[PDB]
Amino acid sequence: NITRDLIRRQIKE
Amino acid sequence: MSYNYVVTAQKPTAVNGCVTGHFTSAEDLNLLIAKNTRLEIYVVTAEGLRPVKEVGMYGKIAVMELFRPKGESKDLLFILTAKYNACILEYKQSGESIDIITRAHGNVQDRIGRPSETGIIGIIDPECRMIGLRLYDGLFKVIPLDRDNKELKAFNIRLEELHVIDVKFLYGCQAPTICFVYQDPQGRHVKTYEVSLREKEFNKGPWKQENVEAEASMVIAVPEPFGGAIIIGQESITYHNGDKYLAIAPPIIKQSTIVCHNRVDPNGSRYLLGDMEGRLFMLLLEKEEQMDGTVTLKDLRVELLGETSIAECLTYLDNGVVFVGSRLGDSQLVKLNVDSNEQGSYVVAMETFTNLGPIVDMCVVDLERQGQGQLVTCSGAFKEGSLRIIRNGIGIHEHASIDLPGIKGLWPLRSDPNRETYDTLVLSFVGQTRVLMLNGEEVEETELMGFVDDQQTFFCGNVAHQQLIQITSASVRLVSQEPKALVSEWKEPQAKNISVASCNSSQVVVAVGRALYYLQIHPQELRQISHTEMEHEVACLDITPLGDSNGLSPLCAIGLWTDISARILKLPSFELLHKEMLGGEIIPRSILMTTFESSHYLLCALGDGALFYFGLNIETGLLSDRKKVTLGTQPTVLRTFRSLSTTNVFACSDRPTVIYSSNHKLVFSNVNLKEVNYMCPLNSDGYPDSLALANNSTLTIGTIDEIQKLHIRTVPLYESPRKICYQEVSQCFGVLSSRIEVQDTSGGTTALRPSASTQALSSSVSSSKLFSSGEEVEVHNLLIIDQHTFEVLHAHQFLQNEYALSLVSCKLGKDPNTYFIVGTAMVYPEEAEPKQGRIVVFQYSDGKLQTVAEKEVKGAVYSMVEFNGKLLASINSTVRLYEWTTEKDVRTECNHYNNIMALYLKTKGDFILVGDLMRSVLLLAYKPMEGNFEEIARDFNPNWMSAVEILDDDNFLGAENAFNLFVCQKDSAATTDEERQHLQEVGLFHLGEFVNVFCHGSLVMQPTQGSVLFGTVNGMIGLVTSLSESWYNLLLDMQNRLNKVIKSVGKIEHSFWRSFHTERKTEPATGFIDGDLIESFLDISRPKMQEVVANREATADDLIKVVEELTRIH
Repeated sequence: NITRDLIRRQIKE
Repeated sequence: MSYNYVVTAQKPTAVNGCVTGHFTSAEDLNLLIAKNTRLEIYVVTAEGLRPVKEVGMYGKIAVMELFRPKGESKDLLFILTAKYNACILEYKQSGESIDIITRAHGNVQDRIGRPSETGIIGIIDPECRMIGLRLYDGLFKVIPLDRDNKELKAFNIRLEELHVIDVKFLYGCQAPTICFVYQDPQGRHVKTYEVSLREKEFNKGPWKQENVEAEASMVIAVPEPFGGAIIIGQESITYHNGDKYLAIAPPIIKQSTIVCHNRVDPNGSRYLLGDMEGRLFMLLLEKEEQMDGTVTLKDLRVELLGETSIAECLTYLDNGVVFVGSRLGDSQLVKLNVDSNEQGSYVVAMETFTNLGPIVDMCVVDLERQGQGQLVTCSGAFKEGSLRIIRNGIGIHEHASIDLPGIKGLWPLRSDPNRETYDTLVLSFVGQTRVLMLNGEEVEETELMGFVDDQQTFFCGNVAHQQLIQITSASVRLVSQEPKALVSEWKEPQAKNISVASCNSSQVVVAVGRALYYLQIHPQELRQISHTEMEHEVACLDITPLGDSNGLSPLCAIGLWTDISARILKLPSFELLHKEMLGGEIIPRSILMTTFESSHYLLCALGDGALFYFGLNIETGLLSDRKKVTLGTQPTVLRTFRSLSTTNVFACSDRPTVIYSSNHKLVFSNVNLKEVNYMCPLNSDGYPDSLALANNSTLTIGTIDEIQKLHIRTVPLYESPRKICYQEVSQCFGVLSSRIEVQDTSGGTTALRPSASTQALSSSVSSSKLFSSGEEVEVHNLLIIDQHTFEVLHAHQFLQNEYALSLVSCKLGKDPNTYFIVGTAMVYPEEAEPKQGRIVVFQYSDGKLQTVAEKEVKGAVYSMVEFNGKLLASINSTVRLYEWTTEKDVRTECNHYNNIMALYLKTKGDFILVGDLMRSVLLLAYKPMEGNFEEIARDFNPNWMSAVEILDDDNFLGAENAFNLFVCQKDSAATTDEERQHLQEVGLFHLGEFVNVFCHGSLVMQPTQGSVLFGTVNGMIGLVTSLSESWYNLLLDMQNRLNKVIKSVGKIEHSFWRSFHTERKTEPATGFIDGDLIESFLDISRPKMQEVVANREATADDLIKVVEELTRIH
């Protein structure tokens, strides 16, 4: 879910 | 023609890597800590970490290993950069100087290859025969270690397995052997190959490909004694070696994934394991001895040891100490004990190091409402979530305010020979002296025995033997504690004044002109000793019995006046030693001798505000370092103050400054104060641990803050903050927050710990009915945070599965209320993308939080600024403009549709907007026509944005996917329909950080244009400013000169580093300047600094002054 991915991206790797 | 300047305000503070070993000496334990572009070298000590060396590299450290081949006296360091810069390093201590030298280097990227699964991995064989890289799928690069290979030439071998999870080199292997976990169809597998470099092929591994679990991720290669490999999955740990196979599946570890490990004991009896949770485990391998048979492995078990910060990096040190490298949270030094404490923890924190963590969002606020911004970040994630309040400078808290437009000096005064508290402050004045008895906290000017009120006191120290001195225009008076009158009183053998005063608590060393006497406050009388005459007029004097001297003082120093000099001397003799000839036509206003830990210091202030700095020698004392600052523009008075264990140097100027201490160095931070003229320690029974400080007109007293250039105050949220707003009218912050929860057996969701949203002072949930239709889940909240106390006043929890992703604090329409609007979205894991979300408009009242309005949307609201009394939002890919009915409701006015995914917006005062996800940036206008959007122009490049800003009418800043920055502008161009419809990348630059937030603001004040602050995933806070073409040009040039002069660490090329780069293109940087590099200039020797020039005009230290002027933007 791309929203979750972005949320993950902000916290990186 | 774009011209920007970027500087670091705060170095990255997150910890990406940490490694232990003997890098400094064969007998030294070091901890090397890798930030991003910062390597930190320490020596482990009884206290913990002795800082030794902090260098920066021209790249993001992806691999960091210590190794020692043969003949090598100590460990060398291998570092691979993310732009595939490989280098090898050696710690060189030129007796008293330190250098990290590059023994070898070269770039190991390959045109061929797609960067793999689990990213760069760099390993090194036990025998040190080679280095093994995994940069790409299908390839395996080998760099053969040889005495030569100074350029690190390497070969690739074909790797049958296209999807490798983790790899290590095995121990006790004849041939270099690798062990790896890889993924195919039908599961994961462990497999081996010998590595023969003499053929450039692989070869068969010692053991057959066994299987491993679906989620196996870490490979540990057990050391020589045991040999073999540990494989760590979810809920399961296993051991492989030949036909040997051991497996435990301890319930305890199912809860969370193991993320990191560390060998504790060299034999590998014992390892540390790190959790997604912050849980720490001990992995224990039960050995087994059988005569005439080395050893074996009977069993292995996991023990819960406790809880740390979420750990990226773990490293056992000395005895029970563990360094905890953290990326999501504060890093820490932690202790293991044989006995648990109370609820049951063998782990006890010793030290915490502040990680501004992932700055997820941030905002500027002058909370103190002065004219400086503090900055306020959403930081960390899960249990480590926090707000960090960040404030430049060192402040003091003001207790009294006595108007005295004169004070020309002032010294402490204990009126009682017992208490270390003082009740008087006798103070030099405009050719006078006033005394000041205090009634504790009250103020009173009275007489005092043997202390002239008609004359101008030039000193007032604390002279032993029950006496109080008052050296005046004339001469050193004397007063007792017992007699308390006119005990003695010196006078110049000619009726000539004292020009320059001195005294510690035992000596007196005045000057008459060129003259240099010496007097003593001996029991109840001042006795004379020496006299010497100097080339020129004495400017200033310093004496304090430094360390190995009780009251009586060793060697001396002085500044004089036509030959503006400072020189080294002795005591009764005045025998001149070494000296220095400072430049210009301005005399030394102040000289100082000090101490902190392990050096005796000499500094010298001049009347231009500048200061030269040097170190002396209690034993010898001669010359030291020679550098030149700019503190005040006014003359600077130096003094020393009471604080912690290491008391420090306070510099009085129009720019008050503290000089503290770095490693064994000394800090240079501003003091947040108008102007300080003179300044001294104090302690009254009514003002303890207080400092006194008079300016143009006013006494003041108070404590001090921290020390650094930046002060940080953390608000532990215990959950993950997401967005943050300041509603001034309401004197509070709104913060979107997210907590994790687990599936109940009721089926509901519980919670794993108290968070800021559960310990909320009051609270509320969404009622709203717009919708109808172990396991982990997020619960989202708007939190209301008091701006003074940082308490969670209120918590509003959103719906089941409603993420709140955007926040604004604004007034809308004719409506006079400031609302808190929150854009949300219904997230379900199966779905690719949410189709449902809402906008919610709230008011926070006297202490209330009313749901004022809601608004169904058919997407996920990604961002929203306040346009012009309207709410411009943005949903999944549509961009809208909402109007606020007087009937108090949000109704559509228009929308732009041409977006892959609108993630960010900003608004340039006017009706201009900007933004997108995979397709860089658009520019839009609002047309008070039919009230519509006109898409003005776009940038036609494949930038996966992360953050967007408008620097100005024509300049747009962009940050993306690949740690690059770029600027677009509209193309002023004929054929104004296509060339007009396009905007050009007029600036490019590799930052090396992932940017989450831009915002206009600054951390400073009460050459450059604008100030845009940015907040990065690593804790790095930077700054983007704008330039004149000429300033740009000056700096560009000087950027290039500077690179010839400066040795870059692994011999990485600066411009290779700064190169705009993606795995689809690489261009050099344009229209950008790292002040980081410019600023680098000041750390250079004046020789290497001269070279920087050979050529409107050209100069040798004009630039030294340009560069200073810049450092002060942040």
